[PDB]
Amino acid sequence: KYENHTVTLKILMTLRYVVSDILKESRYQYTKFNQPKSKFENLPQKLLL
Amino acid sequence: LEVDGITETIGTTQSAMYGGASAQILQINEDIKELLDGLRAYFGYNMIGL
Repeated sequence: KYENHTVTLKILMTLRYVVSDILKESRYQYTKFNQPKSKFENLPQKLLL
Repeated sequence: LEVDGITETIGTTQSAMYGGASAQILQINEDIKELLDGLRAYFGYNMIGL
């Protein structure tokens, strides 16, 4: 029925992102309290999406 | 402690006037006193003639 008609839509789509830069990229702690020995833990990165 | 945009603050129960577990100890005393006073009534006072 709509061979030569126009069609328009209002649509919902899932949010999506890509990492375009990594910022304040690494933060660190030698956690030692209440451990058998010194341990290295990487704290949260910040991403610019 | 604040490093590189991440910060943390902690305030312990420790203080110059009272230790960190002082609340637990002081509640233990409150129970022991009630518990001990009541139990002494099971045995009673001591008497000796003279």
